[PDB]
Amino acid sequence: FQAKHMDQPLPTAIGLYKNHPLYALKRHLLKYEAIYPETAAILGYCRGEAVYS
DNA sequence: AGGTAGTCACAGCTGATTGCGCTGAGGATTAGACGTGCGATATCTATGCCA
Repeated sequence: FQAKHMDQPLPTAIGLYKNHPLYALKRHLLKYEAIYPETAAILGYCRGEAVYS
């Protein structure tokens, strides 16, 4: 199941990247949660929105 | 027999008493998230325009 569902659909809708840890959009975080640019530079894009692990 | 020290009966000084105030411990007491509603906005394709 993990192998099948590892980034298979490849969604590119802004709403889908929210509350989705597999994508973890920078703008779709919380006040207390924050990205780490050291281990996440770029993994994908959606309407000019970068993806971080 | 004589006078002032010991003894007892009362006076000033001061501490305890009785109203009342104050602290210290002790037990009582709407702001980012999470969504949607509305509104501005990208977005895909029919199809007939005349060269």
